[PDB]
Amino acid sequence: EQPIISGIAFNRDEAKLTIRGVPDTPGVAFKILGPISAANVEVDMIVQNVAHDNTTDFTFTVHRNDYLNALEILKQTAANIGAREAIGDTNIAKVSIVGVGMRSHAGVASRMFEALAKESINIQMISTSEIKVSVVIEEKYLELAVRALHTAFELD
Amino acid sequence: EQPIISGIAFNRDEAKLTIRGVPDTPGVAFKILGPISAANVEVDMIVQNVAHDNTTDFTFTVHRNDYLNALEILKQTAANIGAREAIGDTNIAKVSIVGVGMRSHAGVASRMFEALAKESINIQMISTSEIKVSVVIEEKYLELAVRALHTAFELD
Amino acid sequence: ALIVQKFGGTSVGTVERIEQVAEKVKKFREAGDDVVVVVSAMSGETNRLIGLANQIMEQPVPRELDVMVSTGEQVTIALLSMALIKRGVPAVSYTGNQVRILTDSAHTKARILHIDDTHIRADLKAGRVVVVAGFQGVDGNGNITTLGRGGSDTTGVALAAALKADECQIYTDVDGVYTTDPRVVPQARRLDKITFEEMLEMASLGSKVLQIRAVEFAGKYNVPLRVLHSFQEGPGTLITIDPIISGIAFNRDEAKLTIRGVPDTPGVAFKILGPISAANVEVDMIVQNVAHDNTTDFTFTVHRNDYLNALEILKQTAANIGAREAIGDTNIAKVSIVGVGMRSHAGVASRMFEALAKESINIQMISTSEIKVSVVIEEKYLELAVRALHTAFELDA
Amino acid sequence: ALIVQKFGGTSVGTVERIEQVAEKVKKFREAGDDVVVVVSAMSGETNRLIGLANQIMEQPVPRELDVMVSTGEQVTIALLSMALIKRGVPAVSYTGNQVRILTDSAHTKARILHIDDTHIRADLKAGRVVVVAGFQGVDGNGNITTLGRGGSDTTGVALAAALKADECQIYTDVDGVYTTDPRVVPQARRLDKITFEEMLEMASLGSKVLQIRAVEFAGKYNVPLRVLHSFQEGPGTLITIDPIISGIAFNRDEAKLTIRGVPDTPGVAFKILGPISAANVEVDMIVQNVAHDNTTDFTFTVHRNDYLNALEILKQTAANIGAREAIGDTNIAKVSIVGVGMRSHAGVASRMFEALAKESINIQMISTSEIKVSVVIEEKYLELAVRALHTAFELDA
Ligand SMILES: N[C@@H](CCCC[NH3+])C(=O)O
Ligand SMILES: N[C@@H](CCCC[NH3+])C(=O)O
Ligand SMILES: C[C@@H](O)[C@H](N)C(=O)O
Ligand SMILES: C[C@@H](O)[C@H](N)C(=O)O
Ligand SMILES: C[C@@H](O)[C@H](N)C(=O)O
Ligand SMILES: C[C@@H](O)[C@H](N)C(=O)O
Repeated sequence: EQPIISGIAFNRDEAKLTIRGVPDTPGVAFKILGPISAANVEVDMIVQNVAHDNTTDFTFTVHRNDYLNALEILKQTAANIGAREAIGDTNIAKVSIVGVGMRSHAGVASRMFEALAKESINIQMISTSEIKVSVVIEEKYLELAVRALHTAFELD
Repeated sequence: EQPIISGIAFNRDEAKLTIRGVPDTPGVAFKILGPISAANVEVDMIVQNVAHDNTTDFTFTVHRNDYLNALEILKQTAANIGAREAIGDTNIAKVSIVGVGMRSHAGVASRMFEALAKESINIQMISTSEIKVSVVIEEKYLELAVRALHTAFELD
Repeated sequence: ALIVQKFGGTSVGTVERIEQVAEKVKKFREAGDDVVVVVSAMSGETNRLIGLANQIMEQPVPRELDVMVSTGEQVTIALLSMALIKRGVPAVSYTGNQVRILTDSAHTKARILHIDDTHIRADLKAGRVVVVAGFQGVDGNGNITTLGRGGSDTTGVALAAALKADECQIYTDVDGVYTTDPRVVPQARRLDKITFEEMLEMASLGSKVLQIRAVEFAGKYNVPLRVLHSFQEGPGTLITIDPIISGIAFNRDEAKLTIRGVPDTPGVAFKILGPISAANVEVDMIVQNVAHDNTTDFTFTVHRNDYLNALEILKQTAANIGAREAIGDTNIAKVSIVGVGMRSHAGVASRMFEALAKESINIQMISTSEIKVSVVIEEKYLELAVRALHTAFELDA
Repeated sequence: ALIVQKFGGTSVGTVERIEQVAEKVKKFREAGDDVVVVVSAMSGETNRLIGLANQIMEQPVPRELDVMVSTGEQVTIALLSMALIKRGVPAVSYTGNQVRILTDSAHTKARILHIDDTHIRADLKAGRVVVVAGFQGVDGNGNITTLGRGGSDTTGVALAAALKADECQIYTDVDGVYTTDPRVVPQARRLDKITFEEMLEMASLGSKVLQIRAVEFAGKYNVPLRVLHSFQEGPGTLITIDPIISGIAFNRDEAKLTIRGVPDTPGVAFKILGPISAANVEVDMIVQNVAHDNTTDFTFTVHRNDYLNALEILKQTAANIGAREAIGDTNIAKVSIVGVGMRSHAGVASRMFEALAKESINIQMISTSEIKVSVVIEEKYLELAVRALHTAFELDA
């Protein structure tokens, strides 16, 4: 209820796409996102964690209007490159803490995860930038999550 | 009245004694003032200007009660040491500017002599100290002189 | 128009230097501009005075230290006023307390609370150049204060906000902020304009000369910031708010920590990062992808100096919460593309991944922002990735 | 009681030196004394700052010069506050503006107009030692000002007057004020007490160490003044208000001018000295005896440097007002006895003339004050006259 931030931002118009068990070799990220880009679908969030036993998972987000289109291109790519599956979700929201301060990522992110945890909001994705910490949650909890974050932090 | 000074002092209880044409040789001031001191007569002002043709004049002031005693002692000394004459005056007053500032004798004295000259007050004696300029005048003019000095100067 | 200019210690390091500063300032005034100049102490005075105090005590008294160290700028403000008046341009010097730069009570680290525009505005309308002491102010009780490092920069930006200046000019050694580090890409070129948001996302441009806090302050108050080389070789870079990508940023001082098979439940993310924060370990990147069979992986990045501390802490957490393992790697580099317009264009990330794949560079991690894509790769590829992306995005010169 | 202490540049010349003054102050404060300390800039600082300004300009801007030179004392007040705190005695530094020493606008030569006692009184009642920067204040418009030479001495006495302190202590190299110059009389003794009036009358005992203006100020406000060696070898001398003669003073740098046969009419004295004052010749002695046959002589004394200027002015006047001649002599010395109680007793002047007569010294001129007798003698006799008088009056003691 004291930490300082510029604001809390969110986006309800987002759809999640994940291709799981993709081979961890150069050129794959381009094979996944190349055809999405070729279709002119805009991409917002992209998340990839470390490979384990030579496969990794690759997730990105698109505007809700492009979900079905991106899903089918990703599903066709998933079969082409031997990935395990391609899965999609439309019932998500992206909420972010902005104006974070570069040296302080560990503090504000600790508080944000704490605030979400008090309510029982499960975090599905986490991404970071120099001035932002971003979270992906189920869409229905958005209002509770924003209210929790407004209490947890101090707006500048 | 621009110049600053501490104040204007005057003494009305004074008598002037002068011995004239006294030989300008060491020990003569002691021969003149030695017996005066012996009679226990207190002295205030002592004024002697430079000798000319091996003689000088020597003036001093005493309290009015002691004038007659001092006058006769000086008259006997004048006869003893070959001086030209000894003369006394009772109708005089001493007026002084005090708080002068050692740096400014030229300025305060110029102004004091001017204020007295604008009235027709003739200055008969002038003597100086680090912090004082002193004048002797005919007693009848004391009031006029003091008012003139007050007008011409600025006090603290 | 009104302009605020700040001159660093080197710029005002010698009388000869100050005279030069005056000559330049003369040119702006001659052009119809009202000028407010912020100056720092001449070179060595701030360190010399601090050294004088530590000479007295090991932990010198903060309140008293401020009145010592603050004097340096006061010498400087007068000389430049004299060198300006000598050159025929009217000038007035201002103490921190004279303008009234009201501040905190935190003594060697005070923050600006309020700036009075009334006295300066009168001097400017009278046609005089206002020379303000940088890095000082006073608290509500009249005690002298110092701002801390980059204090002068802060003062200049704070003066620009309170005076609603047209822009604040920071004079330094560099000609501007470049497309990437010219030491790494010799074809890097100077930028004309970038947003506050872009400049903050390319942190490594942030350095000793321009303090990050200064960029931060101007953004809050929409203060146009210009960084230029002291002698006006060029226009410098204008940082304000409004080329597919602006620039390429990188960090070689990174180490990654991953905890695997973490139970996917609320509160677990707090358990992973909470103890890291308690230890004062700086964290840069945090990445978590979607869970599978109710477990996920959690990764974050720290400076190499703190790598093993963070790793032993994480191994403890992995034991506490029942995760599969905690593992770390120090042989990584972070490479990023930043630029607005990433938001309005498709395919920017595609092109970055293709250019890395042409060079046989494997991507280990991806993290994002609206205006940024960050990649973690094996450290050996850092310069090659930076060059690959630099030609690919047509920033070469 | 409340004591004000002033330490000059040599006393605070180094950190090591500053540390000792603090020990000195500690002793007083521990004795139950509230202490206000006024300090000067560290050695060489004031001259180093001025020279830095002359570097910029031939005639450096007075208002801006004030802003630069004033900083030197500001460094010193903090160091001594820090050096006091370390020793365990609480202290707060005060800039001139903080106490609120309001002044005049004559920038390099400002005069104190008013001192606020409220904030200092509060720090003293809180039990802290207040360290004030000497030699600075601010005018009614907020401009920084410097007192001019001897400014710190002035500041300490002004604080002593405004605070109604019990006494003001001036620390310097000398042990006190002596019976006469020890160089001339090795048997000179340190004085316990003299009045302000005696001290001013002995002008040569006033060196750059103790500005005469400072003594004047203390006199107007009955501020007891003590002059001591910085290391308290002794009680010093106390100068306050209230032994046959206190001391013997002399001046070798004199020249006598006499205009003879002047008409004894009102206004002639103005005619003689008016033009001297216009030329800015400083005059010491003025002596005129009673007229005879409506003419008298008029004599005055000037510094040897002004002699030829004064003589040629006088000759012109002698011509104008019809005098017989104007003559000058540079081969003279002035010797004085000063002492209160001279007023009370008869025969003090007798004893002075006898001592000169025992030595064959011819007295050429005599001038007087209630507490002083001055004689003008041949220059060669100066030291002998001083010694003879010093023993005659039993000052060898
Ligand atoms: N849509 C991306 C551009 C690159 C994506 C390639 N599929 C962006 O705005 O970052
Ligand atoms: N009153 C002393 C001194 C007089 C000369 C100076 N006022 C005396 O009669 O000896
Ligand atoms: C995993 C995927 O990112 C692959 N490493 C690539 O380089 O495209
Ligand atoms: C995995 C971790 O992020 C968990 N889902 C949480 O909400 O804290
Ligand atoms: C005249 C008197 O002054 C004499 N010259 C003396 O020396 O005593
Ligand atoms: C001689 C001179 O002093 C003249 N008596 C005057 O009053 O000015």
